[PDB]
Amino acid sequence: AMKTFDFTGPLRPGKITPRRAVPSHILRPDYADRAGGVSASEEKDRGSKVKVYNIQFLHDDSKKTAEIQRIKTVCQLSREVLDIATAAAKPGITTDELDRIVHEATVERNMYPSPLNYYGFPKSVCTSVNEVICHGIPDSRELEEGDILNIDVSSYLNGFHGDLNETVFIGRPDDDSVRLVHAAYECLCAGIGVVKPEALYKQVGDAIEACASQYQCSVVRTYTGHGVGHLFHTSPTVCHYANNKSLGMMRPGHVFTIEPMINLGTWQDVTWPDKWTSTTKDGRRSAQFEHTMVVTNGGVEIFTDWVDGVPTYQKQLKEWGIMLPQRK
Amino acid sequence: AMKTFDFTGPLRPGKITPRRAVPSHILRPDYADRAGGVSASEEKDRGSKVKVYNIQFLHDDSKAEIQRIKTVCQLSREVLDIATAAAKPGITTDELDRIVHEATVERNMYPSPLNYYGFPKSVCTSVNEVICHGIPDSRELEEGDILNIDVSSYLNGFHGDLNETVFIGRPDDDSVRLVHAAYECLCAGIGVVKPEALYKQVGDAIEACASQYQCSVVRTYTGHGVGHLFHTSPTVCHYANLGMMRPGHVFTIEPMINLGTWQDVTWPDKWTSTTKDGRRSAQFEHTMVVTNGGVEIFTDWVDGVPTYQKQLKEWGIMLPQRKESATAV
Ligand SMILES: [Zn+2]
Ligand SMILES: [Zn+2]
Ligand SMILES: [Zn+2]
Ligand SMILES: [Zn+2]
Repeated sequence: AMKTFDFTGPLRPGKITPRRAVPSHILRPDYADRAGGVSASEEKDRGSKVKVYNIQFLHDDSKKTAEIQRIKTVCQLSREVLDIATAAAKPGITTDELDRIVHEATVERNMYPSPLNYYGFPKSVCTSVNEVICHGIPDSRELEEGDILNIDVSSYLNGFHGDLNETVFIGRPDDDSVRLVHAAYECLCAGIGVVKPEALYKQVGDAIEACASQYQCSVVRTYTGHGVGHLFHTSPTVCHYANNKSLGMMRPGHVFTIEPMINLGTWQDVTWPDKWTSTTKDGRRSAQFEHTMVVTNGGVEIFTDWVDGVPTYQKQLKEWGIMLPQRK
Repeated sequence: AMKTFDFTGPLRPGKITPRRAVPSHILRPDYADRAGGVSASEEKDRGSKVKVYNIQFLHDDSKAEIQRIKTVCQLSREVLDIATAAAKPGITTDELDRIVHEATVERNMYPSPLNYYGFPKSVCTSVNEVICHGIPDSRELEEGDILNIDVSSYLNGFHGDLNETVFIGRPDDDSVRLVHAAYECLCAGIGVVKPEALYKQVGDAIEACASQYQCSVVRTYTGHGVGHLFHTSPTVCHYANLGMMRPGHVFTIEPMINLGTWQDVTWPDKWTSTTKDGRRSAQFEHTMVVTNGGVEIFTDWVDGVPTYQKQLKEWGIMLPQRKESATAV
């Protein structure tokens, strides 16, 4: 049957061009070369218990071959890639041009861009504009003054993935977009604040939703954080909303992302005919930030921090002298 | 991010076998070998006016575009018949995919669904609460199930498109009224097709007929133009309330009818659509042309008896009658 779809906001898809080639010498994850992009290892793993990584050498960065250190390495390299991409994002630049830059910076580092052909995703990075919640496909649309853009980078290197994302302003933002982007970052911080040994995974969402409500925003329910490591998506499932069904306790050596998607209107999402792009059902803007982290002996260590710990959108607001919105 | 999904009924995806190859000599549509299965012809066409085909040679089985369409439609009926014959309890939908693929290649045609926008199989096998676009999998068909097989074939530059729902083992009362309502809805829709009729009147008839069996109509998925392209204009909505029919318009009417709510959700595989409430869904489809005088379907059964009816008569099961806007006291 033929599918019909009505758009819920002003955004429309641009043209999508072919996916970029990865140099021969770069090692591929198992879904890279398969038509349809199914990951056999993920299909095999799904449902199984959360992995406990060995963190014996978490704090000896000379131990480069340790699983947890390979995760740290690919995460730090992915931060280099994401900072290149955000620096290039400006009014008049297409998201496909950002895909060129992320793809080339990733392969320059001898890494494979994880999104590329992942279950058939057709580009090397997700670029999500305005009402797009997540999984926007890089296309020929020029970014416009006043837009917000999330770039979600993930890379695969020596058998391990790293994953991170952030939202930045494209030109000077309006008040609602400032409130939304800051709310999304505060929500990431609220979630991470829960992380420590013996915390319950379900508490992450209680904390995020509490924070979101203080900025009059809602929390996306369909999409979640995830374990990441040898696999791109694995357990645990990390729900971002309150009173959720998440089972399980955090333990030292658990590796996962927290990546809340926060909306100015209702929490509900819809999917574009491309089968990937998710937007808000009411067409209002959505923003997201993401870190990969490990539960440590005493707390939590993020591997995907900004170089000075200051998020790029805050640097933009400080440059413009625009104030951070206050909680209610 | 990671996507979560709550299954709405009892069905679950099975394992999905590797992708089948098509013999070297068979002609392929543009999307066949392309990563992601995009079709450039469909992309270039989107928005353009409905194509009027030349019907001068419509009944000249010796003389052509309309006849190429008729041919692939008739051969596609054969394939669907071979496929419905094989559909028994214990048989897997992947086994059926094998049979359709082989039967289609056997006739030197390309199976249209294969790699269509990345669809992994050569045929859609939709079971029970699945509205459409079911992917053939490891699951064995079970006693009491209903199965829709949706066949589309590509041959000499044209697609033909048809589907029907059959029973797997002996059907309960509810599946009986559903499958029959779905078929009756197709007839109701076909019964509006003639020159100068409005495309919108199709859903008027379908929904009216659907009500009479205590059934709702799927709003998200529609009939479509078919021919050079797999999906093209017109868009043919199946529910109540743009364009007018004209001789030489070739399209499908393919009402998807549900026992519960009209609403649909989509599985993580990105294709399989089930009802939101998990209740059962059923569908029938013909390809047709608007003739000089009315309509003509190219995908009819060999004798015009729907396979599900033959199954019912052979099992001796009564056809549920319709039911009853106005009252007087
Ligand atoms: Zn169709
Ligand atoms: Zn990510
Ligand atoms: Zn992630
Ligand atoms: Zn069909």
